[PDB]
Parts: sequence; structure tokens; C-alpha cells
Amino acid sequence: SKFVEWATTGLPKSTYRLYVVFGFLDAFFGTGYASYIVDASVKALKAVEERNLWKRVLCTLAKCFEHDQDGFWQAPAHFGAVAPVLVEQFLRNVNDVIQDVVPAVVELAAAVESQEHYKEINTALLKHLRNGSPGVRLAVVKCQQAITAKLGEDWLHLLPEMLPYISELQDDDDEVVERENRRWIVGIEEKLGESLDSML
Amino acid sequence: TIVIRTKKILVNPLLSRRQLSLDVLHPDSPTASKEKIREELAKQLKVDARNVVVYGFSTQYGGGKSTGFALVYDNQQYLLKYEPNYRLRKVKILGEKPNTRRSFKELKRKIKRTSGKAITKLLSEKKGDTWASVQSKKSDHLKNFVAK
Repeated sequence: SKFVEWATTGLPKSTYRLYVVFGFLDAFFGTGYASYIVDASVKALKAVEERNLWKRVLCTLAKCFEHDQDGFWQAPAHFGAVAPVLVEQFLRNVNDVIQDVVPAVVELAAAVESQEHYKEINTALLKHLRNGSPGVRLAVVKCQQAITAKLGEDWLHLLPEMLPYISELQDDDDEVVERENRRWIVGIEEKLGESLDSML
Repeated sequence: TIVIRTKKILVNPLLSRRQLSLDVLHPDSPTASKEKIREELAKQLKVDARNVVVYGFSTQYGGGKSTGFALVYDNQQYLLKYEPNYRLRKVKILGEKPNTRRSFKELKRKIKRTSGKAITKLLSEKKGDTWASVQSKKSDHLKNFVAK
């Protein structure tokens, strides 16, 4: 309780905040604790510029996904606040944060499975699917992939956009995304099956 | 690990596939498992594993070398139409091979001695596995599969 108050005081009236403080919170982060942590995690996401601070928090959400899973409340309780903070981040901010954001969606999806951000996220992914370096591309491919696994649930409509996203990439001639794009294609095969027709 | 040398290769556009001789080198380990050979090959060719079917192998009298023949199909959708029903149950795609002989021989028994009336009925009881059935199952592997 006391720790939170000091950090809040640090804000632009007077940085310690995102960089060092957030890093510290990340360390403490690394389920019982989740209720207590929530506000602080929220602050980290909010302080976009303490970009580094934001990156660390976004990264923490991902780590929370793997540890908590469904408990993480990606499907559950915790997700609802986090997803809108994340969504807002995109809406309003260093460009570098966004890619990390897009992959986190994937980790969130893996955990939650069934919970309904899908329309907004997939659409967001579509716009992003358009460029921002390969950094964004790798991130977008990653977000589709955990979404696909995570569900083991819907996404079929999108497959034709995604492969065509991959197709454009094919002409581009530049690498890290290749691994991610390959990973997605394999994932599609498992879920969809018939996606070969689109590939051919 | 292993070392494979591809040996004699033909190009059959007719059945849309390439046929090749394989020479696995396992000096140390025992005969290679078709499965493992399947992938070290697909890698050298750089083709989806399930579009590459390997059959028939040997093993020179203790020496770590095994000869075999394999197939490369371009469209698993072609591979599925051409490969033999027995090679499919082998990849666990088609399934079982129930004992037709006996019963079929026994139905011949009854049918050969009836008038159309019942015959039809009988026929509605001859051990399954229609070709019409083989297709629907082949088809399902078609849609439901996509990748690489």
C-alpha cells in the first residue's frame, strides 16, 4: 500500500517510475498476488515517455499468461481491465510498444481461450498487417498464432486474409518474419485442414 | 546421425510425382525407421513430409546401409488419389481392413438362391467398406488438411 503511494507521487508533478520502479514490480511479479498487483500493473501500462516502463509491463502480462493461464483470467477477471488498457495504448506512444502489444494479445488469447475481444483484435491485426517494419509483422504473425492455438476455437474467416498477408511477405525478401510466418502456416494446417487450397 | 544419398530418380508428370531410390547410411544404429527416414529426406528435398511416401527397404547383411524406394507427390490431394488403399491405413488415414472373404462368400450363398425381393435386404447387411465410403473418408482428409 505504502509503496504504491510513493510511486504515484513521482508522476509528472515531479524519472524513477517506469523504468526502475516498473522493473522492480516485474521482479516481484516473477495467483494469490494477482489481486494486489493489478493496480500497479495498470500504472505500468498507462505510463507510455517512459516507454521502457511500458514495455516491461506489457512483457509482464505475457509472463502472467504463461504462469496463470485460465487463472490469469485472460479468459477471466484480470483480462478485461488489461485488454482495454492495451487497446487504448494502440489507440493513443512510442511505436516500439505496439509490436510488443500485438504479441501479448496472442499470449492473452492462449490463456483465455473462449473470451470475446476477437472482433476488435483481429481487425486491429488486419490494419497492422499492412507494414511498420518487419517488427510489426513478426508480432502480427505471432498474435495470429497464439490466437489460433488458444482457441482451438473459431478464426476461420480470417484465414484467407492471413495467408494473403503471408503471400505479400513472400515477395518482400527479408527474414525473422519467415520463421513466424512458417509457424503460423503450420498452425493453420492443424486447425483448418483445407487451407492448402488457399496456399496453392 | 544418418546420411542419406538419393540414387535413381524419375519424373512422372502423369501421376504427378517423382520416384527415387534411397540409400540410407546408418553405420552404428540399426535399420532406420521409415518415419525418421521420411523427414531427413523431406529436408533435403525441402518438401512437406506427408507429401513424401517411402516404401520398401532392405539392410545389407550387417553393414549399416539400407536401400529403398520413395515417392514425391506435389499435391497431397494427388497423393491421396493415387496411393494405394493399403498405404493410407499405414499413415493411419484410411483405417481398417476387415475380413471380407468369409462373409462375402456366404452372402453369395443366400443371394444366389433368392429372388430380388429379399436380395436387396440381404445386401443391406454385407460387411461395410464401400468404395463410396473410401472416398468420403479420403475427401475428409482433403478439406480438413491444409498446411506447408
